[PDB]
Amino acid sequence: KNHPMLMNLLKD
Amino acid sequence: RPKLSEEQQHIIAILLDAHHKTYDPTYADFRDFRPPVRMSPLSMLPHLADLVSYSIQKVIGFAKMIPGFRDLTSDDQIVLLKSSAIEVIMLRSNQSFTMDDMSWDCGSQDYKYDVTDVSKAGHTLELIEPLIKFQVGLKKLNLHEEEHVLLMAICIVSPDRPGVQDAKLVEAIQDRLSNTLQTYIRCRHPPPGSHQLYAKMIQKLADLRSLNEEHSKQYRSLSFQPENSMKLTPLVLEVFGN
Ligand SMILES: CCC(CC)(c1ccc(OC[C@@H](O)CO)cc1)c1ccc(OC[C@H](O)C(C)(C)C)cc1
Repeated sequence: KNHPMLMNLLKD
Repeated sequence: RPKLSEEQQHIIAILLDAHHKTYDPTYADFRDFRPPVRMSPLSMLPHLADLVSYSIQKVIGFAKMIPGFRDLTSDDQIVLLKSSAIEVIMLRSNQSFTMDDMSWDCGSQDYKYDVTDVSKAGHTLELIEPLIKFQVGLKKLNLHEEEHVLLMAICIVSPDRPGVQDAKLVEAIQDRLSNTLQTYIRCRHPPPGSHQLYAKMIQKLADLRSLNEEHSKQYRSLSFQPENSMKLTPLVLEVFGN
């Protein structure tokens, strides 16, 4: 949606 | 008479440890990347794809730790990282780059990389030439580690990256970082090294925009063939494009 992997590595 | 405040010593202490936590000077994880091959139509693609992929993860880990970056929306976090990643990787690679023979020496001969290896990942001199040039002139600046982490953080938190929504927020974070770096050079970088140092650092950021553009172009050419694209990583494909 559309950057899952990057989003997950950014998460707190 | 400008001094380094408590907040600025804090910022520098944070970025140092952030860097220490995300850069391993023993290069120990390299043994997990698909192996290097030197005989070859793109024989370095799988090893360097893996190396870049890893590098992306560590750049994200450092970015998360930048004072104020966490305040950004997750959409601007994403935009800043997608557009800076290759740039920050070029800058952080400087730490292992050796003018001795214009190569990147990550511990051992297998992980010492030079112009022919980048060639074998599918890159041409259009990029490699100004890339070595960059490394050479960034190396000659002889940054204190403090200046190096701040240059990387300033690069990540750039207001003019395409797609930025809260540009004004990106600017206040970056300015707080510029200011820390300027004040730092003044107080801690002795002459003749300190001379125009800031302007020369800011100039390496402009050189980065150009390297970025040329990297992107050749990456788009590389990933034309779904056969090359097969040998990348999911993280590389997500971050660099598809
Ligand atoms: C080999 C030299 C260089 C220089 C920045 C490079 C050098 C060292 C790097 O990591 C070192 C630290 O991150 C480890 O802690 C990362 C990159 C590069 C790589 C790959 C590269 O291209 C690969 C190509 O873009 C593709 C398709 C594999 C992504 C270009 C340049």
